[PDB]
Amino acid sequence: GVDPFERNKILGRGINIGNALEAPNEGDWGVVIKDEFFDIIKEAGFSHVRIPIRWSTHAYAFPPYKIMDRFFKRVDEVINGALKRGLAVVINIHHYEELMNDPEEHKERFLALWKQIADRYKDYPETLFFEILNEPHGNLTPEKWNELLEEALKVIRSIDKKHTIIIGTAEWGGISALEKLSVPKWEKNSIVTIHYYNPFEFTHQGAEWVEGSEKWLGRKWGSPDDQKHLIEEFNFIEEWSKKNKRPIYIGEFGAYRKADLESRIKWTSFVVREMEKRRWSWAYWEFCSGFGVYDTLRKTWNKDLLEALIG
Repeated sequence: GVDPFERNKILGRGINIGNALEAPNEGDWGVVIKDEFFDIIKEAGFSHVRIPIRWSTHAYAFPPYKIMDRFFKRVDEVINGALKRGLAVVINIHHYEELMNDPEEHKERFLALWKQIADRYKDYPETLFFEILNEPHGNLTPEKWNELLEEALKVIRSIDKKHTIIIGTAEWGGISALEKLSVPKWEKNSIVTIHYYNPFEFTHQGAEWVEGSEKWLGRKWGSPDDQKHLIEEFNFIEEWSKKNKRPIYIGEFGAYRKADLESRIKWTSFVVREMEKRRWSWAYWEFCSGFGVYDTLRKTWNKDLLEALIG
């Protein structure tokens, strides 16, 4: 009889170790998760780490869709590395693109991946959280996601009743389809996650993977209007949280390094203040890459950005 709001409180402040295991091969996008990263993160004050994992590229495409031994092993090493420092850990299925493009064709493989993950970690500590699917979008519409997520809940709950499950929104995981999200009433131990990157043109200016983002380079953030618009979107998330009685986790939020530094600090610091006012848990995107707050080579945090997060 777990209290999902207490689990959310336990999750608390976190950071994403991105551009690592969610790439095709860990290291491909710049980050290889070193076990030493966990000492660095816990010592700076964080409560948890979120670990994006592209399981779909490390499991057979044919039944029984088995996850490859070596990769499962690597994920184990990362999860335990985090747990050894007393960090809570969030794992998910990240970048399963074929599922987004043809959900019915991939549904059973997707559900088979969760049966295997749950099976593997059902006895791990209460501080391990299962995030169903990162940023549903495309043909996996909001309407479809409500049914798919319930099917995922069922496979997981038939194996594990101890761990809190984290459920995102469709249309890329932001607030645009929050209004359409429904979590089944029978499920009692889940947190709803939203990725907050608004204004998108500010946070993703110049991101090489976003078509036409170059046009937003130079954009700043910090006006009272900028702040009021953010407050109104958080008030929208919050009233939805109260009407649906589900805890809130802002699983990603961050501004790309190409954005001018002062704006990045102001935006990050304001978002943190406003999420804390609402008692939400959250995870900064991300630890040491294109949106990084820690330089792993020089072994140094951007102190002001870290201040924004933990201060």
